[PDB]
Amino acid sequence: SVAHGLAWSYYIGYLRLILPELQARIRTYNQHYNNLLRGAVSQRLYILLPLDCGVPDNLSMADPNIRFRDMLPQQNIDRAGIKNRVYSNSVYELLENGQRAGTCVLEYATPLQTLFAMSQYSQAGFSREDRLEQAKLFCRTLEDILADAPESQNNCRLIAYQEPADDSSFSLSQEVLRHLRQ
Amino acid sequence: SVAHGLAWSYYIGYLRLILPELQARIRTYNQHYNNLLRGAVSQRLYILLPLDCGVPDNLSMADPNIRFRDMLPQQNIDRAGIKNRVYSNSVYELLENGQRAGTCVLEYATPLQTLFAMSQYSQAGFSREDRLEQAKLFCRTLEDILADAPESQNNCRLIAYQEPADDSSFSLSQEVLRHLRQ
Ligand SMILES: Cc1ccc2c(=O)c3cccc(CC(=O)O)c3oc2c1C
Ligand SMILES: Cc1ccc2c(=O)c3cccc(CC(=O)O)c3oc2c1C
Repeated sequence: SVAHGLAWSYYIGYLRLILPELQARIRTYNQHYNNLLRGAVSQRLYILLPLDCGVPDNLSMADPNIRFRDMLPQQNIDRAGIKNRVYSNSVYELLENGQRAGTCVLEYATPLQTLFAMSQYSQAGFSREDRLEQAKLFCRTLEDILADAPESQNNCRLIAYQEPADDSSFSLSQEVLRHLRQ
Repeated sequence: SVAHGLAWSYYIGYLRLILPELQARIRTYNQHYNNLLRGAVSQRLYILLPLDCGVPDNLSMADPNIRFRDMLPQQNIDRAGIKNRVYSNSVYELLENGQRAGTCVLEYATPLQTLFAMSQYSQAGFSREDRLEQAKLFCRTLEDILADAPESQNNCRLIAYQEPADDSSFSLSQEVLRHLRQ
């Protein structure tokens, strides 16, 4: 299935690269946050998985209570055939009742952008119902891969969410804070 | 199918990013090769697609007549949700009868590493015959995507190859030189 390929490629071609040294980067970042009240960043990579159509270009614009703060130190990759690539990860503040309630490394899972594009291009043969079915299966498959994987290690957390078509009351910051608070 | 997901994700998540400015990077690189005898780099990204099992960790070690020379100038990416990533591409010399016969940007298609890993991990449910079938379909599917794609533009060339199980006479440098010479 499409989802099975996307889940394995995202693990092999991203998570496996980025997770092993994530903790050390976070540790380095948190040297500037010895005052806990200034908001040290939490330890995990939180991966957002909106099942519904589209993924926002700008994560912080998804929710007024999620605000971009800055970046972790960069990760240089020189293995698995790739030469000198540099990856970045972003740190966001989560607000609740006007005050910072959490700080974390957040990002959308990129293969959802591929599922979205396939649904737009008719040569992909991919209906909207197919897109949703594969998005769901991508999430399940990736969950299962990570349960086994050596590189996590309490390193990564998937946050999948789907909103009712007729309501816009879902709060992404609240959803992430739920995961943070445990 | 697995291949369909891999082909679309490699287009959306790599080729679409790297191809639009490739020409300009090559032009910049070739400022140091105004003497053609020193070997200016050819214009396309040549993507190697070995269908057989495994992809070499080190492209230049695949063939004594392919030698790594150096890198293009880097490509900074800050769009499609990714913040400040830096990509690189490698320039190789191709030799024939002891002398340089071509110079090009070469790399293996990364989703083949994913197909290889899926064949190694039993939770993937993926036999060796499945792996080959999907590798072939990945190549066909990607070919078809690129035929349409706006970002190439005589920018990219796929070089797929499969060797007989009982013979080791295939020369990768000769195969690439064939494509270069047209
Ligand atoms: C911008 C973009 C869009 C889609 C993918 C993708 O499907 C995809 C699937 C597997 C692995 C990757 C690599 C990554 O997320 O760095 C992928 O990257 C994508 C990227 C970077
Ligand atoms: C090291 C490695 C391994 C596998 C993939 C991959 O399957 C894959 C599939 C689609 C898109 C990408 C992104 C890329 O090649 O930069 C992919 O990247 C991979 C990388 C970088």
